[PDB]
Amino acid sequence: KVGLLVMAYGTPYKDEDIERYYTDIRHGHKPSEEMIADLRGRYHAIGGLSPLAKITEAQAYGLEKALNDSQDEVEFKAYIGLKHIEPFIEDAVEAMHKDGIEEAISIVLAPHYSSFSVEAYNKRAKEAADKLGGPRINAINDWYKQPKFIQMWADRINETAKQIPADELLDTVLIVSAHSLPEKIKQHNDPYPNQLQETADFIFEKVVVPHYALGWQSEGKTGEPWLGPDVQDLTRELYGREKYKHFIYTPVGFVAEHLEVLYDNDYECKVVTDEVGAAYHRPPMPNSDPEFLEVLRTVVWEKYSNLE
Ligand SMILES: CC1=C(CCC(=O)O)c2cc3nc(cc4[nH]c(cc5[nH]c(cc1n2)c(C)c5CCC(=O)O)c(CCC(=O)O)c4C)C(CCC(=O)O)=C3C
Ligand SMILES: [Ca+2]
Repeated sequence: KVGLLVMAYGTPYKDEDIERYYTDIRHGHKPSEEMIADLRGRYHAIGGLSPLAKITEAQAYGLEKALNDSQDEVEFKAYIGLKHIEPFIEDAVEAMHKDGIEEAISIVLAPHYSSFSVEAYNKRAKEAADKLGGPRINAINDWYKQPKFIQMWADRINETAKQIPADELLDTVLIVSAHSLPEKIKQHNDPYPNQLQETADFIFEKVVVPHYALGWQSEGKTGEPWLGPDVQDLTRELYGREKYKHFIYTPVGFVAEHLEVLYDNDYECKVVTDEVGAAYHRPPMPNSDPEFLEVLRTVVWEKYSNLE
């Protein structure tokens, strides 16, 4: 078999897990009671917990099945490795090794590369495999250039746009976003900001929406500048300059409904559109839609074919 190491951020399974999860995010430094209360309040606002654990499972095992149903050159076996709760990246590599997996392909459920995200997933996976003696991990770094990925988002955007009155489409803007990172990554030409711009450009040329902008969301609690503009601020700025009637938010750096979409878009961006008198749109996330499982199947199968 070939191991398929499918990686993602992780989410609390239970309300009681929030403290240890947030501590892991903060590199072992326990957050304060006020920080914990803020995060717990956001989870409460979206219904109590996030759907990300179930979606991530459906993505990983749906990918495994799409691959195995489409060819008989190899058998893939999926192992889920999460960044900040069990099963951790290291636990997934240990499981492959214990099962006798000799070779693996890895994919992060985030289509863009950065030094804070995919690089860190890959370093941890490689370091765990090195200590164990295997498996050899063949990492996919990014996959936003996949045409089926771009077309999936364009199709969702066009479906939403077709329900906007034709006389208001000229007053509609597409806001393309991803998770913000510290601005300092630009100092060393990290590819992440340019990958998001390329993604926005590729999508724009396949949709009927005539206006678009790139923003960022979910910047952390630090004392340094992060990539912007923030999507809330950008919404205000664009309404100020152009008086758009419809804002369509596609946080294409993410692949699932989770806290950073359900709260940071569907609550925080809608607060702004409500304040200025515009309509809020946020198309369905890829989740485990068959189209999205086909994107991932294409990516992994191309990777496997290029290794051989
Ligand atoms: C680049 C990136 C992605 C995208 C790529 C990938 O998918 O890996 C991502 C995804 C996610 N981030 C998530 C959650 C959180 N991220 C946080 C904090 C942070 N994220 C960061 C980066 C990223 N994060 C960074 C540099 C910090 C600051 C750390 C610090 O402060 O030193 C915090 C702490 C509180 C806060 O900052 O709001 C939380 C709760 C969830 C799960 C949501 C759920 O449970 O549904 C998901 C999918
Ligand atoms: Ca925030």
